[PDB]
Amino acid sequence: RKLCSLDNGDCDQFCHEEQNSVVCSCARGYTLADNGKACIPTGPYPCGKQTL
Amino acid sequence: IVGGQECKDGECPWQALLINEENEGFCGGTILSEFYILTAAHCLYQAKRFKVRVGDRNTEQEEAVHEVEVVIKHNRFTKETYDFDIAVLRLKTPITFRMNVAPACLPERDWAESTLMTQKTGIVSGFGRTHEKGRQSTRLKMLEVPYVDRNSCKLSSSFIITQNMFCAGYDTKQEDACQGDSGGPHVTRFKDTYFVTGIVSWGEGCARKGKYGIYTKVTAFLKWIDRSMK
Ligand SMILES: C[C@@H](c1ccc(N2CC[C@H](NS(=O)(=O)/C=C/c3ccc(Cl)s3)C2=O)c(F)c1)N(C)C
Repeated sequence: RKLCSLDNGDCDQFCHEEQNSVVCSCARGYTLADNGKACIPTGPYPCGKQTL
Repeated sequence: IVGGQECKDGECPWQALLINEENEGFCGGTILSEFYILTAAHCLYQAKRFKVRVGDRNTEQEEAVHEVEVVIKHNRFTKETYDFDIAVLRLKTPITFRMNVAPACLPERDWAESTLMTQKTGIVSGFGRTHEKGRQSTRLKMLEVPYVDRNSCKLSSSFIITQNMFCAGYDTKQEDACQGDSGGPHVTRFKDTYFVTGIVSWGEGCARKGKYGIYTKVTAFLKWIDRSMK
């Protein structure tokens, strides 16, 4: 396994392979982090998070 | 839900409940954003007029009631086979997110198929029956359900499993969704984020041996859902 097939290409959420290199993205309400892999919530109550 | 565990504080915040004129739950839905609920099309036939309740875990102790402004049903749904069993509800007033009220994420199609639907399990939830012949549950419940190989699922089914559907649950172990859970959330967890992956659709009873729960395959309607919202 390579790129996206390897641990989601290290992405927090969406992993796509473009030009044979991982590109990560995030659902709406998240911003891709500086490292280009992690997803950061813009507000309170981002989608898909349990509210504990 | 038959089997499974109770949803604890803030564990199933995207759960929506469809209530008839008598404040009785008949179907679930999934919160997609402040104005939009996802549910099953077949649910739209089980009541003349209805409202949407969110933030509720115990239907006895007080939660926020929302009214429906627009009901957007998939034109190709047929009561005959339950294909295209999907609808989106736009509300009159925006949902206020808070503890226990929050939206589930919508994934991208390719990633969802290769990464979400290939996980071992998903989670279905709702206020439906705890036994096939029982009454509606007053507590919100959740249940971890394994993805079922597509081949096995078809072989197990007395009816046709189209490409807009998938199977989840257990061959014999007695846990399944059930009456009242329809329209509700099937979500799949990835690194602590939950994505909508299914809509509780139908089953040959509840928890019956050699049968599975049948869900509307959300990945097949992603664009439709986006268009429904925009
Ligand atoms: C699609 C197919 C079909 C087969 C069985 C059903 N049935 C028979 C009874 C059953 N009703 S129910 O208990 O409310 C739903 C139970 C579920 C178990 C697991 C689910 Cl996921 S949904 C149900 O949905 C159906 F509605 C539709 N066709 C005959 C219309």
